[PDB]
Amino acid sequence: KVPPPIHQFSQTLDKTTAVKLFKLLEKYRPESPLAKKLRLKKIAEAKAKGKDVEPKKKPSYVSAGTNTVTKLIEQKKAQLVVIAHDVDPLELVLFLPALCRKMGVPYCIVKGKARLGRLVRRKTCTTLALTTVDNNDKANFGKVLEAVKTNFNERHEEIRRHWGGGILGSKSLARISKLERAKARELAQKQG
Amino acid sequence: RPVVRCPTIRYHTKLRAGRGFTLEELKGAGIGANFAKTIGIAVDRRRKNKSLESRQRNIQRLKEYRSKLILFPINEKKIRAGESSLEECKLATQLKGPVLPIKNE
Amino acid sequence: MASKVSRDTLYEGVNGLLEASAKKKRGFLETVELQIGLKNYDPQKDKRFSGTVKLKHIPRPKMKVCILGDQQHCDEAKANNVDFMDAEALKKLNKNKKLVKKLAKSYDAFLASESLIKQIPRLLGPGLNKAGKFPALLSHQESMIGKIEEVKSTIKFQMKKVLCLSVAVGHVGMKSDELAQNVNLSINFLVSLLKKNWQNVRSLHVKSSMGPPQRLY
Amino acid sequence: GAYRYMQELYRKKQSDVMRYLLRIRVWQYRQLTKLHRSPRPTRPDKARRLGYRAKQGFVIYRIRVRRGGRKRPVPKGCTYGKPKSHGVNQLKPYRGLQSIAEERVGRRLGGLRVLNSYWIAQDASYKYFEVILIDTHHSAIRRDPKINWICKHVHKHRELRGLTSAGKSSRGIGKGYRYSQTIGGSRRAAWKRKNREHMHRKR
Amino acid sequence: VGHAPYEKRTMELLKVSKDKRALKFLKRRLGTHIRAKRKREELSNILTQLRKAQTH
RNA sequence: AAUAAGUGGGAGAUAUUAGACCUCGGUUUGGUAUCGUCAAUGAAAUACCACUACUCUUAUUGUUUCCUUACUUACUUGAUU
RNA sequence: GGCGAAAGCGAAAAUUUUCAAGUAAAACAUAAUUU
RNA sequence: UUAUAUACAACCUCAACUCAUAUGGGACUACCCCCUGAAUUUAAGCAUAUUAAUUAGGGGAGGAAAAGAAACUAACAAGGAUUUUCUUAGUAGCGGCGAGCGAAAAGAAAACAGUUCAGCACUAAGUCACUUUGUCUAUAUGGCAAAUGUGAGAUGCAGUGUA
Repeated sequence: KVPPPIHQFSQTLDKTTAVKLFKLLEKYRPESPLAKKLRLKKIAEAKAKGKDVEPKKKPSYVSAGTNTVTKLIEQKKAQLVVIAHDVDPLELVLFLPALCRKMGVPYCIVKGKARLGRLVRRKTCTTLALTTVDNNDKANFGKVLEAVKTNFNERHEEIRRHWGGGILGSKSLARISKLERAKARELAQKQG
Repeated sequence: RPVVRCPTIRYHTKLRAGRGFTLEELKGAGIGANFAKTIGIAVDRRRKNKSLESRQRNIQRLKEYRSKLILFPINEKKIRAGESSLEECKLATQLKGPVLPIKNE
Repeated sequence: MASKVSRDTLYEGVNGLLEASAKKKRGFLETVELQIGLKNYDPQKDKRFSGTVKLKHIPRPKMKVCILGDQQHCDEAKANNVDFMDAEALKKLNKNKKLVKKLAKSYDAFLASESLIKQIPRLLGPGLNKAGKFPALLSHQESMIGKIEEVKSTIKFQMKKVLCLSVAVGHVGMKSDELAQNVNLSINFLVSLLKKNWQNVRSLHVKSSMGPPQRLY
Repeated sequence: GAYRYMQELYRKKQSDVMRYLLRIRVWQYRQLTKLHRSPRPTRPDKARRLGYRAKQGFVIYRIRVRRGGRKRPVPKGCTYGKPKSHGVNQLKPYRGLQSIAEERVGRRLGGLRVLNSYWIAQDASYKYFEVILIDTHHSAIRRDPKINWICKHVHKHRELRGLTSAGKSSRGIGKGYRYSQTIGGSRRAAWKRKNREHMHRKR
Repeated sequence: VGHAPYEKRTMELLKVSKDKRALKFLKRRLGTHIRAKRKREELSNILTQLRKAQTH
């Protein structure tokens, strides 16, 4: 019996909609490093003589790092939070979904703690909370956030109330089911 | 070394030689903390001196100094030092005398 | 098994007194009957639940008092329309009846003269402990200033030996903005007569003469 | 910041959350030996709060000690001399386990210093701490001068000489008058200081 | 995190169940008579937030 | 009126009815009413209306040196390459 | 593997990823093998 | 992708290497540091006291070591980091109230040097280290860029900010 803040992991939103969640994230990788380098070396030669302040357009992507994220949740600038579940220990991510009902912001959980770190060029990442509200991905934004509502955020009001968990398993359960299968074979002739 | 007035009823008289220097006195006396530190004050940031005349007691003792303090220039344009540079120690003092009096009781 | 017009368990704050004026579901007059669920307030000792609260609005208690006067009760009492008698109704208050549709114990609270005290347990005493309307000496009985306050809603409550309470204080047919200053001053006038009070009771009970008991915090 | 939350949840031990996250974690933590290296500090944030960053490479070593008293090594019927000196089966050691659990790194590991420590869990047959070692001559650590302090020669092996967390606290160190000896330097270098007679040049 | 079970075991005790010994059950527990009085009333702060918000 | 838990408020409530008004019940007015506040007179003035709670009673999530029984993954005990 | 404040242990260390010697060998931990 | 039926890609715990590249047990000990803690002796005997928080005690350092920037004092007309000396003082209490033990702020003297970590907001990892190729030289486990070649690094690096 793991206490019913778990299972907040790992009932995790079947992967047919989850692959669409990553398709927003394909546009919101933080920075390619040469593209980071080609952006900052243009400061060195062009905008050192250009004296322009407009054409940067700091592109909004999804933020990483746990110590980044829990500012962005509490300052109410975040839009969607993805936290991993294959995680250590729990204390970086245990209390974190509980914030989201009290802070109203829709969140979600994902399978696979490496896949958030596959694209961000780090190793393992565990904390990706989204801020982007742009019109190019505003169309597919609304339908996926309605899906995580009842699965994660409206589920969040009854998830602690219903979990015993920790089934016995499994060969002993066969012997557990053996006697009731035995005694039902006997119960057919008692009242008969 | 500014401090006065040794603790208990054994002493309502004497005054030990100055380990405190009362940060909260200093803003009421024209300083200027870290500038006074490389002057040399023994500026120490932990004493919270409780009495107004003991606040005043070092205040005059501050202004006893800082005037005979001869202000050697840093950029040697000497526009902002700003007491003097013509009172340079070869011209004026070069004393290096020890005793540093504590008003002698 | 509680009622809607008389709440029992649900404890409101300061804004939950506005609907208590709706207890007038009748059309006739109903006298509100206070009661308290008391703890460790034993009546057989000197703790006698007997006094007077001074409700600054008039809830019109139907007050008739025989004013026993010996040159001190009715001299300044013409400002409050006293009966102006010479303390001679005591000779007919017991052992006989006055007239048709009248009893011999026909009041709620009684006043006595200061020099007419030893008669009060002897000739009228044994006929009034059977009524329980016995006037005491601590129930605002001096009749120097106790005349203008007589129509200004004076009550007298006698403590029962079965641990109950039902005495007339006023009514509920008027506005609850009157009752905002009625209960919040009468119970503040109840802290001073009760003893050792910091937190010894959990709630108040308030009941009308034809209604179920409501409960306030 | 998440860390001030996750310390605030670290304290609330006697839960069903932390205890039955200790309960899985504790007898996970025993089929491994008395020593094995790990990559990652189980508490991160109390591997933080301890003078700690995470460059290459601030290693973490699990360690157990045997959770008990200490019995005095004399064979089978105890000490000679005096009845001030009989009693064994309840005698108690002095240095706490949180400074024994860094000697039992510093000599088995011949290569590294010792920085701080923090407990994790406790059950009846071990208490069992972590050790935040520091590398000494990774050619990074010379040019990392906010933690340059520990690789002067006089700070190495700070498990014996008692200047870790607990080994500081073990010898009775502070000021003032709950500590008034020990004051003469270390601890009982008091009790060679004050008995030191000064037969003057000129009395 | 739920409750630390002495607070919960006394949460039953501060319902009606003999507050005085329940208070001394904390000073037996924690226990210093300066520290226990804060941990006494902390339970009632939970209990005064869950007298009518405790419905559903 | 007994048999008023008791004891005090109360010095008539409530119900009914048509009328008044409302879309209407109803409240009110007056008539009537098992009793009664009143009288019947004593230990409580019984109508009207009670906080309380037990003789206890049906039911609920009770901590229990609780007892007894299964469970097994913690742990203890071996076996085999 | 273990325990001891450490030195070291009046010790059938039989538990210690592979704690295999390996073997002319084959993909796809070379095969049953070696405590 | 796990009827225990295949790949690939990560991750996670985790190996093996006559790999690369480098750090450590040891000697001494007077002084110093954390350790373990005995005894004749004194009480006219002895058992708690004492020898003593002591000789072996051994594991650790150095030209310093530990302490040190108070979770202190004192209670006053206040003081103010740590260490040693004079005195506090053979006084306060601990004591088979036996023998005997035993400090201390406060007073004056040398010297004087104050400040980084953790953690809100600090607000584009802006970080750090190898590698190779050159700059620059030098008996440097070296200074400048670069390929942005790795990897470390968000499970958080940096700057500003601390009883």
